[PDB]
Amino acid sequence: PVERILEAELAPVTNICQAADKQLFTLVEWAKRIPHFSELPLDDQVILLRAGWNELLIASFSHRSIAVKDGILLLHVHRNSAHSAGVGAIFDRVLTELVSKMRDMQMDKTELGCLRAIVLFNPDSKGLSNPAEVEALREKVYASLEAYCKHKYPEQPGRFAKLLLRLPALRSIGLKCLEHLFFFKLIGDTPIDTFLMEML
Amino acid sequence: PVTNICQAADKQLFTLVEWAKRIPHFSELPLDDQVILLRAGWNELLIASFSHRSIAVKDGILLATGLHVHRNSAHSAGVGAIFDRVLTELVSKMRDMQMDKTELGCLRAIVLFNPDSKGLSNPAEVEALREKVYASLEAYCKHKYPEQPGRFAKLLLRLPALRSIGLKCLEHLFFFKLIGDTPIDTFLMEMLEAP
Amino acid sequence: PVTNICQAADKQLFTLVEWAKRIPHFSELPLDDQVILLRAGWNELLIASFSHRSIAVKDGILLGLHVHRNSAHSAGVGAIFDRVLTELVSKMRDMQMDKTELGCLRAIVLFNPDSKGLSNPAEVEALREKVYASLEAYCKHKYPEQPGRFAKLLLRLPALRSIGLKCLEHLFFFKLIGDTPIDTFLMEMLEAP
Amino acid sequence: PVERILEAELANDPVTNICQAADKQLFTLVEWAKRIPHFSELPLDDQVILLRAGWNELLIASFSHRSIAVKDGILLGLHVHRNSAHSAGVGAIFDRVLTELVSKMRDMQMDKTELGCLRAIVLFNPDSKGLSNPAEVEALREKVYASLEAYCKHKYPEQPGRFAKLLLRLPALRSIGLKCLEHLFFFKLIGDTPIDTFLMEML
Ligand SMILES: Cc1cc2c(cc1-c1cc3cc(C(=O)O)c(=O)oc3cc1O)C(C)(C)CCC2(C)C
Repeated sequence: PVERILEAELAPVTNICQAADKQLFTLVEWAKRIPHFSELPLDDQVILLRAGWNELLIASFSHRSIAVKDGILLLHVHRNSAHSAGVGAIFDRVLTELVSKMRDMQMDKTELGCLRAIVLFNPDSKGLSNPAEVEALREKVYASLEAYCKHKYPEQPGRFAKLLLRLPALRSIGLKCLEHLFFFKLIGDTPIDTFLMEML
Repeated sequence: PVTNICQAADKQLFTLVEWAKRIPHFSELPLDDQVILLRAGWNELLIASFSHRSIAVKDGILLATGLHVHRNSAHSAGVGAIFDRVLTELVSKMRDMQMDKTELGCLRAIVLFNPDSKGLSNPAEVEALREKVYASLEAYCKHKYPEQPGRFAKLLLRLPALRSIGLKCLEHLFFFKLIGDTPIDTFLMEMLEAP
Repeated sequence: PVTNICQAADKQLFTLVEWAKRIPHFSELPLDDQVILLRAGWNELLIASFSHRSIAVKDGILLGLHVHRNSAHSAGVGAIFDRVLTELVSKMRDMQMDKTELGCLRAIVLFNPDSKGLSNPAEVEALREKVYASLEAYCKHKYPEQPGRFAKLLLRLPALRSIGLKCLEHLFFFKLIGDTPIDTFLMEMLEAP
Repeated sequence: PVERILEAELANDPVTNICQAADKQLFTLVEWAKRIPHFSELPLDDQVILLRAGWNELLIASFSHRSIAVKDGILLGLHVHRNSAHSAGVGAIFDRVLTELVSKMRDMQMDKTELGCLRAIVLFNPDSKGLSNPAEVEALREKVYASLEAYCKHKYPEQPGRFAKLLLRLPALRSIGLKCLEHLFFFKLIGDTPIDTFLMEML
C-alpha cells in the first residue's frame, strides 16, 4: 500500500539528549504507521531502527530542505555554519547528492515515504530473527512504489530506478554522518560554546 | 609474492580500462571525466567482479588471478567482519537470485557511470549514460525473467551494500591485509638480512 | 540509563571547566582560545583521568561504574580497551604516576598550541612551557633516582593522542555503557502508544 | 655517542612503479635502523615489528625535516607543492604536516642529531604489539632520550626547555601518522599522477 506510507510521512548542554530523544521518537511513531512493521518481532523492530535511524533522518531533512538554498531545515542551518563546525564536506554531499537531486526531479512525499520504508525494511541488518520477512516487506514497498510512479509519472519511465539509485548516496552519506558525528555537531555545536562561556 | 601483488594490480587496472572503453559512449566523454569515473569506481567495480566470481565457491572469494581466499584466512588477518559482509550482503544475495553476467555487467556500468563523482565536467552526460544502461537492464530483466517482476529493483538494491562494503574495504585496507600481511614480514626480513 | 549518561556528561564537562579555570593563566587567555583548548582537549583530558583512576582495578576501567575488559570485547571495542590498559593504565601503575604528575600532563594537553583557530598560539605554547618546566622541577626533586622520569611522562602523550582519536572513531564511550540503554530506549518508544 | 644517530641520519605498470618507490623508501629506512646502536642486536621478529609499527611516523619525520628548506611544500628528490596535495584530495593532512611539524622544526631550528634521536625514540616504541621483550625496547628508548637531553643541555644550554619541546612534537607526529594511514597519504602522493598518466592511455 502507498496511501498508508504517505499518511505516515504527513503525520544542561549534553541534554541535547532530549532533542535527540524527541527526534528518534518521531522516527519510531512513523515506523509504527508503516504497514506490517509492528507485526515484526520487537527485537527485529529495534534492529531495523538501530540500522536505519541515520539514513531515515537524513532522508527526512534532505527532503524538507528542498524549500531552501545552500542550507538544510531541521530550524535553518546554512552551509557556511556547517563548514565552520568542521563538517563542510558532509553537508555539501547532502546538498549535491540528495537535496538538489530531490529538487530537480520534484520527489513528492509518497516517494520519500516509500524510499524511507525500503531503508527501514533492510534485510541486511545484523541479528534479524527473520531477514526473509523483512526482505518480503521491502519487496511489497518497492513493488507499490513502481505502481505509484508508473501511474503518477507515466511520461517519466525512468523515475522508479532514479529514486532507488539515490539510496547508495544515502548509504555513504549515512556512514560519513556517523563517522563525523554530524547530527550532534549540528544541534550541539553552539549550545556547547554558549555553555563553556560560563567560564566568564 | 609482493612483486606478484603489484603486477596483479597493474593487470587488474588494465583489464578495468579495456572493459570501460568497450562500454558504449564511455570513450565519447571528456578524458578528465573518464579518469574521474574509473578512479571513483575501481573499488566497487573490482568487489562486484570477485563477489560474482565467488558464487562458485563456499565461504570464500575468488580473485581474478586465480587466488582462492577462505574466511578462516580473512578472520586470521583481522578483516573477518568485512569478509563476512562481502559473503552475506553480495556473494550469497547474487547466488540466491542467480544474478547472471549480463546483470553484473549492467550494474558495473551503472557504478562506472556515477554522476556524483567529484570534479566531473558534465555530470548530466554521465547521468544520461547511466539512464541508458539501467533502462537497458530493466528491458533485459522484464524479458528474461518476466515471472520475477521485482528482479530489476532487487539488482539496483544491491548497490547500497556495494557502496558501504566499498568504503569499509578502503578503510580497513581489505586487499592488502588479505594477501599482503606475511609478504610484508618476508619483505622486511629480506631487507634486514641483506647487507 | 540514557538520562544518567547525559547527566554524567554534563557533570564531567562542568568539573572540566572548573578545573581549567583553576590552572594559572588559563582564564587570562582570550575566551575564544579557552573554548578551543577545552573543545580540542576534553577527549584526552577525560581518558587521562579515568586511566589514572583505573590504577586501583585489574583488567578494568573506573568511570562510579566499573567496566571489565570481557564486556568491552563483547561490545566489539576490545582492541581500543586493551590499548587503554597496556599503553596508559598499566604504564601509570608500573611507574606509580602520582596525581601531581597527572595534573601537569593534563595541563600540558589543555595548553595545546596546535589547536585550530587559536588567536595566539605563541601564548598557549608559553603557558605549556611553564607547566612542563614546573613538572620537570617536581620529578627531579621527588624522583632524583629516576633521572628519565620526566621524559617517560611526556612520552605517554603520543599514546594518549592515538587512543584519543581511536576512542572518537569507534565511539568508545557510547558502545561501552550505551549499548542496551539504547535497545531499552527504543523498546520504551515502541510499546508507548 | 649521539654521533652514531646523526651518523645514521646523514646516510606502463603504474602500481609496480609505486611499489618500487615504496620498496626503495622502506629499504633506506631499514639501512638507517641497522646503524642505530643496539637495534640489530634485537630479535629479528622484534626488528620487523618496530619497523612495521614505525615506518609511517619515521618517513613523515624525515621529509618534514627535509622540507625546512622549502615554502608551502615538502621534499621527498621530487618537491610536492600544497596545490598538488589539495588536488590529490589530501590537502588537510598536508597542511597539518606544514603547520604542526615543518614550521615548528624551522622555528626552533631542529638540527639533524635531534631529528635522529626523535626518530630513534619512535623506532624504539615498546608499545608495539607482539614484541618478544618490550622491556629491552623501553631500555633502548631510555638510552636514546637520556642521550638527547645530554646533547640539548650542552649545545643549547640557553634553551633549558628545548628537550621537552622536541619530545612534545611526537604527539603531532602520532596523529598525522594515523591520518596518513587512514587517507593512504604516501601512495596517493607518489602514485597520484603516474595513475592519471597511465589511464590517459585512452586512444
Ligand atoms: C602490523 C601492521 C602494520 C600496518 C598495517 C597492518 C598491520 C597488521 C599486521 C598484522 C599481522 C598479523 C600476523 O602477524 O599474522 C595479523 O594477524 O594481523 C595483522 C593485522 C594488521 O593490521 C597496515 C596494513 C594498516 C599498514 C600500516 C602498518 C603500520 C604497516
